[PDB]
Amino acid sequence: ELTQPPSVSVSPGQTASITCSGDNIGDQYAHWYQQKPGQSPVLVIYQDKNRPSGIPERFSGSNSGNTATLTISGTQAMDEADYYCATYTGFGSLAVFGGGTKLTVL
Amino acid sequence: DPCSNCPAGTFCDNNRNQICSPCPPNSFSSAGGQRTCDICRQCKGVFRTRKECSSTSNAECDCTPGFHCLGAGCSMCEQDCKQGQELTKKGCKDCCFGTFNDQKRGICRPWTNCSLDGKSVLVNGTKERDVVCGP
Amino acid sequence: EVQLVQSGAEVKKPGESLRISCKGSGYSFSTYWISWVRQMPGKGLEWMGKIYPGDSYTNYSPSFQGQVTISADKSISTAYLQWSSLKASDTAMYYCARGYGIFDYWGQGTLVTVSS
Repeated sequence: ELTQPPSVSVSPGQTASITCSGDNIGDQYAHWYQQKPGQSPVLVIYQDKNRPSGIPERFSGSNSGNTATLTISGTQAMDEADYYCATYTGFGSLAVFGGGTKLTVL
Repeated sequence: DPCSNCPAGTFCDNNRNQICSPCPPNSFSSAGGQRTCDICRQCKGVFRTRKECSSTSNAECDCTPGFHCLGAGCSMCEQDCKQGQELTKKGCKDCCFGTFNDQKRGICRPWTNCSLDGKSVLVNGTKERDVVCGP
Repeated sequence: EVQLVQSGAEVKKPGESLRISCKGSGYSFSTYWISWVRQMPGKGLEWMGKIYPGDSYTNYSPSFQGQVTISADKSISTAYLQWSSLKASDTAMYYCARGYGIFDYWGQGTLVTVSS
């Protein structure tokens, strides 16, 4: 189980912090997907902190202990979306999505 | 709209009264009418330059040897492992007994159980190769 | 370019069986895993399972084990997800994606509406 806050809201320019908590998730790779209304998910962070080329550099990620964190500095209206953390566990070969966080921007 | 007069390789800044200006070095515009020249992608670290960027096209990367591409335009690089191994956060780790991987990427997967389809084992499996089943 | 193209929207009754598809193109289909992901309306993504199409090895998450079947026809670079008897609660968007933890390509989604 990966637990995320159902909602995070910020004003434009404020930092958005989205957490995904799970027991010893710091031992795994956490990946972050963004999903806008009517679209398929898009990977914005992979391997806890790596950003795919083409993703705005204001997206960053960290992972340690029991918490992985997606951080958006200077959040813009175009960043309003649903965000999902995901990990893969070799014990059982399972992929697990967090419950999702709806980011709203004023 | 005046900005349509600026072809690829130039930009129409909505500041400075919308004049076409050429893209500075290490930037590009792949289409006409753009309001800014995008920064040319740089292939560093795990990334390696496949094509340099021009005034009208972004640079392109692949992955340095020992890594493999993922995502459109090789937007991500993931470390290779050897056959019989899989990648973990701690590095390349040998496949578990009863599983195998025949590629330099991806995860291990279990050996085929021949008995479940009334078959016998012709060749035992290894960490690099699946079990071979016969009639 | 690499593409995952899924079959069109489906409208079914409870108790009907259904199989939806996902065709990969532009890459070696037999050597990348295909995962299936459910998204009920207004809810989050749920990993259902995955298939390695080269030898059709499949595994499922515990909550979908025995509820659906994932299969593949590698000669036409197609993966499948099938139900033996749909429920109204199966109404959802279903995505196929390439990978097992890193999903670097996604299909456009298939809407399945199950109504009595």
